Amino acid sequence: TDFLKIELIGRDGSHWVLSGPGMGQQGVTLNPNLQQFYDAPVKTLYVPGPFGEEYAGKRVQRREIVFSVQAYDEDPDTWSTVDSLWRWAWDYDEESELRVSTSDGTRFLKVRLMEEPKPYYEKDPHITADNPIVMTVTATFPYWQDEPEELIWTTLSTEDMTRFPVRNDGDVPVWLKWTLTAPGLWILPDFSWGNDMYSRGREDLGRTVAMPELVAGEHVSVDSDPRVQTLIAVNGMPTQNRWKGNDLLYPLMPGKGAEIPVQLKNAPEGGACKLTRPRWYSRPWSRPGV
Amino acid sequence: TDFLKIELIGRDGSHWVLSGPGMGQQGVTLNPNLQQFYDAPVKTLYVPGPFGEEYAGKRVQRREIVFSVQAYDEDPDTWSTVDSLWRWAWDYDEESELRVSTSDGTRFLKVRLMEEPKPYYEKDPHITADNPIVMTVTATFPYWQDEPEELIWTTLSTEDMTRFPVRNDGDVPVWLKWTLTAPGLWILPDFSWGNDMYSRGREDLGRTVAMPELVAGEHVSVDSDPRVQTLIAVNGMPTQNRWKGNDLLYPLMPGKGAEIPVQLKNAPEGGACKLTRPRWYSRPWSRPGV
Amino acid sequence: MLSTGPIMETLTLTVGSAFEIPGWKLRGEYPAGTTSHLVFTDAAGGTLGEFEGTVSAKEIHYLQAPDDVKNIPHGANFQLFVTYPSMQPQCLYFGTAIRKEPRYPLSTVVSPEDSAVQYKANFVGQYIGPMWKPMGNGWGSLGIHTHALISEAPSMGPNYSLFSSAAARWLWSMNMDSVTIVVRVLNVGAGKFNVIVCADYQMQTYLGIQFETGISNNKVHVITGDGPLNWGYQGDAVNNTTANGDVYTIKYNDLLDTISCYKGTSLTPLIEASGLDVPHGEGFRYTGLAWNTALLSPGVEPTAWEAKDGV
Amino acid sequence: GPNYSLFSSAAARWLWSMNMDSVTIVVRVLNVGAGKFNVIVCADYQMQTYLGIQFETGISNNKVHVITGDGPLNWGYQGDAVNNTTANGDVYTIKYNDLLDTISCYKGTSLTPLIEASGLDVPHGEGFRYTGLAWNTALLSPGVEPTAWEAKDGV
Amino acid sequence: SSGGGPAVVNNYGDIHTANYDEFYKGQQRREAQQQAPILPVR
Amino acid sequence: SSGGGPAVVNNYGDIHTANYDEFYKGQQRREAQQQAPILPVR
Repeated sequence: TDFLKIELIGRDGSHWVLSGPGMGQQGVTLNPNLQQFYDAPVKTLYVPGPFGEEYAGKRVQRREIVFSVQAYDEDPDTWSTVDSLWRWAWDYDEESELRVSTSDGTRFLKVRLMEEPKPYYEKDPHITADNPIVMTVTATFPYWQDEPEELIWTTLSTEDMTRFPVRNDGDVPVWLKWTLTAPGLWILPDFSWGNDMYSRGREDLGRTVAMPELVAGEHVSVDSDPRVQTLIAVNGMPTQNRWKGNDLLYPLMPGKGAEIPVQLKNAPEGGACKLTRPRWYSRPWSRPGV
Repeated sequence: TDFLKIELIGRDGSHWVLSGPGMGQQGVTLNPNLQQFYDAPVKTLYVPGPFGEEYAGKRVQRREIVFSVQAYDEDPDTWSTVDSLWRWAWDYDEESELRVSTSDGTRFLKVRLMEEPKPYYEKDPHITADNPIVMTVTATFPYWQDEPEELIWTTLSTEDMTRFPVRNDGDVPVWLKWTLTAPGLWILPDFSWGNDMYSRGREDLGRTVAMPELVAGEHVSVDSDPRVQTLIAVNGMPTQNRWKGNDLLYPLMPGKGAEIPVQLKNAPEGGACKLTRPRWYSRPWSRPGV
Repeated sequence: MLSTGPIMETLTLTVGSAFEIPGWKLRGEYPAGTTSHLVFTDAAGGTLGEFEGTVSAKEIHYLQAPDDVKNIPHGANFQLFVTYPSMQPQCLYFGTAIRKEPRYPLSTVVSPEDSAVQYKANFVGQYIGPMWKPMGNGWGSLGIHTHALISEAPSMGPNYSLFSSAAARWLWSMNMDSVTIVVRVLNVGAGKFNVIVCADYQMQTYLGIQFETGISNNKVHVITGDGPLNWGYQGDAVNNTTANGDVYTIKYNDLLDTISCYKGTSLTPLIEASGLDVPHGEGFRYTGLAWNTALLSPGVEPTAWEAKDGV
Repeated sequence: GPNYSLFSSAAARWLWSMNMDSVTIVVRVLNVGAGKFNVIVCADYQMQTYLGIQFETGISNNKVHVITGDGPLNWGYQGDAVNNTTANGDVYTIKYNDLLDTISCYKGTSLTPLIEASGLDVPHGEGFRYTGLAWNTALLSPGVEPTAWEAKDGV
Repeated sequence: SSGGGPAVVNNYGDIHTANYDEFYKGQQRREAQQQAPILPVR
Repeated sequence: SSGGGPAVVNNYGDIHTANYDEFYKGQQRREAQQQAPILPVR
């Protein structure tokens, strides 16, 4: 249909249109009955309680998409070329993009081969030159993504301050990344946005964390994502040792946003701050919510 | 049918009529074969005995409701809007209301997503614009409930007494809630109602327990249900710390009712009390039980 | 089913649209003088609407202006009665009114960020409480002093068993940049007492009014933050002799960018400063107090503290 | 202000409503010409009946009035007029106090009421808690207009 | 659907796929956590 | 044929027929082999 378009960007940069307008132009179409494709798999925890069991939280699970494609062509030789190209588009170690475009925009999913593909029918594939490949791909990051938003603030002053406009339009919290130049002392916002997972949802409404003083050449990447270390110095110096136990604890809660304040002090040559805000969704398409 | 109406009030405040008069106006109808919807799941316990096994008691279990809805519209774009709104009407962390209205009144169940919804058919849903969403919701509190019955008694005397008419017309025992002003010493009833759970059924027929002497500004809520702490002050004072291990032990058993007495002493201003009696039921509809 | 009964039905309402029930839906045979009325009530039974139908020979027609139904909420329960001449009313339909219209949740709901706050503290219980976070000298740096020798209420100050200076940050933040602080204070010795507004999370930068008292140093300063225990004087000082039980109002007006202090019930600022280079906005709405004395005895300390959004 | 390309007098209402009768409105304004600027308190959902404080800037009418509204763009005056000159960046605080049934306007930092009125006959309570602004100019150029506006519930 | 298949096998608990090796190792780890600090250094 | 039946149940491992008493006795025997020669004779 023209309302929904599905593409694959392979690990080698190949572009395939599996469904929607222009489907099958590269020889591969998408078969029905694809699972764990729309909603992000979330498991809920329950603990014993007075009236049965009590809700104890949720955990999101990695996506396991089992889907079939059909590689077709008129002649067996060119069909074999198409099938080989489709196989070359995938890998186990490196991920490839699965992009869904609808009236709500384009959202992609990084998927990798979970196991070996199951190709062809029971007979010789060159007989039909039109054969199905069963793909069991997995999404380690289970959220459909849009391109993250990047904001740059450069100042020539020794001490300055800026307001970064930030807003989570998705249905899941997101973790911000900062790229801070050196030298200089930065103060970054760690607003709770009312999130109360450290029992400080109201106490940390306007929380700001002061990064350790940066010496020349110690440009830092400050990522709030739990998957990566918060402070990473580009030159390898241990900069988290001068941080005295302080950390960025809170993500950007859905439906929340403001002009978060970023402060720079003691910067003999100014400074540059880059804010990257991811745009994560649990569905390939959804209307905006607020 | 006009004998039964089923509505959903989502976590966002949206209102849907799945079944009954006016069903499908918002685009979503209720498919047949919904399970664990009527009777509260209860498992009984048995110990070994000379004649096989002996009854040991019962425990009520949380509801694991599995039901399908059908989202429909004439055009795929409006269908997409309807599907997105239906998805927005649900969550894992917070519960949406599910109301059933019959000649017995309206009873609501609070339900949350137990796992990710399973939407659409094998092919893309824009072909049909009429697709089913299978939903596995859960009720942590498994009893259907109505709006609780509330009574208020205020006084100006230093010492006073009152009688509250109370009657459980439902299927299951209910736990009373009290709101008591301060200052003043309250004596609240904890009648056994003949319940032999502690082997004190008629020893505790007229049991009354004295709350600790409340200081000025320390208005308390005394909720007898086991889900929540019994005594909680509104000024944050640790009231139950002054209660020497006393507690309210007995729910209002079904079919039981009386004029329970409330006593107030040492109240220079003269305080007020409020009694809340929940109306819990094990079934969406049932004739009143004497 | 021996007796006649109503049919559970539903009504549809829309904002800006005329509520109308077509005649062919309310069909039947109606003699002359028959009257139909529709009653809308709420969860408590209170009648929130009543309308009269246009009963004809064979149809009943309802048509009301949108302003007549704009007050009827979704979930309000209706009851439609028909009344034949020389007879009691007979309910034909009953049910619920659903609203088929765009839904505006943000109009009805009010976010916690969009709410003026008002905080109060009196220290009469002789305990610090969980709402004050010590600053500068760490945990346990605050204390309560009774002042039982004079007829005065307890006041908060530094823990003079360990420190001679301290700060306290009110645990929660304000929701507006403009803020009003009202402090009833006692002057029992020499010292400096700072009322701090527009503070950050760690009270590194803030505006403040400093009341300094001493042998010959009774004055009021406007200070900026250099840390919870350090400050910088802005502008000139104003002489002010603080007495026991004196009430001072520190108002910061954001649109005027002006922090002023009024003594007692004076309509003119005792002190005033404008255009200070201090960050303002989200993350810069915490408030607090600070004390600094040369000797290990109370100086100027607040018996009563109050804060409110806006000026 | 008004879009002077096709309009001269224009009124605006805040989308949301106050939750209590008493209210405070802090407005920072500019005087780039001659005209009238009304801060509107206790209005209905159509701004038919309301209290207001009107700042008039002109050659001979550099004044402030207390106004009672008859429609969003038509109003009448109550009481005298207090002389007042408005400069760029002037901050005015219009407080309606329900306990005293009074409407007052203060200028700058001083707490003395620049203008005051009491006992005015307007409805209050639910449905009359809407605030707003109004601009009325004879010419097609900006007069006195707000650069900053803030509302707080209660006084 | 769920009632009467793998979804009730999950209620049954460790009837289908479940190994003894990690269960024994976990029991040993719990006992080691309990007893290791109080075991003498000699 | 093999994939999807008992031939993959074998890959699953000890999901179907597998006994607890024999596994426990084997673990006890391994521990006894480990610890018996170092236990004292007293």
